[PDB]
Amino acid sequence: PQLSEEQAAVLRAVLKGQSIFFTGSAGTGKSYLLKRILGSLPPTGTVATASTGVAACHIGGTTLHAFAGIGSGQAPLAQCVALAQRPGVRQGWLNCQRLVIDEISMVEADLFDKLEAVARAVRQQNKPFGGIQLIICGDFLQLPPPRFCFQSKSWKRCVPVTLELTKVWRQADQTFISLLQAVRLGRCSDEVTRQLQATASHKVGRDGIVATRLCTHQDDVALTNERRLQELPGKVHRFEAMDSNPELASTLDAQCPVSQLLQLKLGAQVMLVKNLSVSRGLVNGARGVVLPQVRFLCGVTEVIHADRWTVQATGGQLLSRQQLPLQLAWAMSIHKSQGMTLDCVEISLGRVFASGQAYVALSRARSLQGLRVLDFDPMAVRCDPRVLHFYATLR
Ligand SMILES: Nc1ncnc2c1ncn2[C@@H]1O[C@H](COP(=O)(O)OP(=O)(O)O)[C@@H](O)[C@H]1O
Ligand code: ALF
Repeated sequence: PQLSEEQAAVLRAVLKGQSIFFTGSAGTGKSYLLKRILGSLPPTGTVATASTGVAACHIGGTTLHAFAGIGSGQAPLAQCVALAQRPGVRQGWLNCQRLVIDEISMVEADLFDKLEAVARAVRQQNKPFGGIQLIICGDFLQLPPPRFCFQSKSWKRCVPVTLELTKVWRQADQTFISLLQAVRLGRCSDEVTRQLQATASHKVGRDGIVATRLCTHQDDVALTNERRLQELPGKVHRFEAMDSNPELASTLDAQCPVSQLLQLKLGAQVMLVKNLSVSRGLVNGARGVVLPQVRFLCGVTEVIHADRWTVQATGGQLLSRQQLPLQLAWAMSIHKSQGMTLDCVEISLGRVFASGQAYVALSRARSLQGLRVLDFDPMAVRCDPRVLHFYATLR
């Protein structure tokens, strides 16, 4: 699939060597562009960062928290930069010349400046960002973190030239497309409440697949995913294989998407993966076992295997977990649901409020039939922060 003109504008400018921030509608094409950029930019200098576990596996690796070798905190630059200045953190900090980032919406502001001086102090250069080709990407109308990074003082002073993307590539029908922006900008008519309310009835989930529901908080999804599991009668089959070399919670927590324990039963809904398939990106599925041999849509069932999820712990050092790429569907968490293109989802709008959670949830659904909104979006669902002002001064 050839790139749009809007996209290829970004490609050439990063190839030029310029720090370039570009933003885009949910499904603008943003994160696919970095797939071409990372293929375009040359190993040895590129780091492939992001702000969640799930954002880094879509792209390359490393989750900012991890790569920087720090975890925000009230440690001034001093401890931070000294914590930045151990081996693995340094050696990796020094060699990079182009630092891609993704899902910048989530990174707090203070993290940026603290990350900022840290980048300079290690490299010793007093260029804007330690003189890194600093690529950035994300949409601030999706999930917040307060104080997004553009409020940070390093921002703009890093000299990023702001670019924009349009023509949403994920949803084909303009009727659905026009919907999200109405929600995105925080504007709800009935023709922004009734198209969906109408839909609530839908049946979603082709064959054996079920609607992967989305939730406001992480705990419900932990419970709701599992309650369904114990309910399903059959072989427990909870093999897992948390084969982590140390005994550290953080590696399987932040910096990778894994749970140490994968209680995969006989027929519960297994969703997501690690891409690396011509026909299977990150879609939900289930089937019989012999080695899960899981069937998702597309009608493609093959045998699934566990791999390596390399991580850099804080203060240097590398821990790695070796678990299966799959995770339990049934109810995906919404904050973990950025950077996702989900064919079939279902969400309850009514108690799910936060400058974005509305937008972010539905927008991750290709076509309207997949989206299984529930409780009427009686306005209030669509809340907004007035960050639109920043996108508004983008004359
Ligand atoms: N230039 C392009 N060529 C092919 N597919 C694209 C392009 N731009 C966007 N897409 C589609 O958009 C999806 C990725 O959406 P993306 O913009 O990365 O999500 P988000 O905007 O939420 O980060 C992919 O499935 C891909 O097929
Ligand atoms: F803006 Al995105 F996944 F990068 F919705």
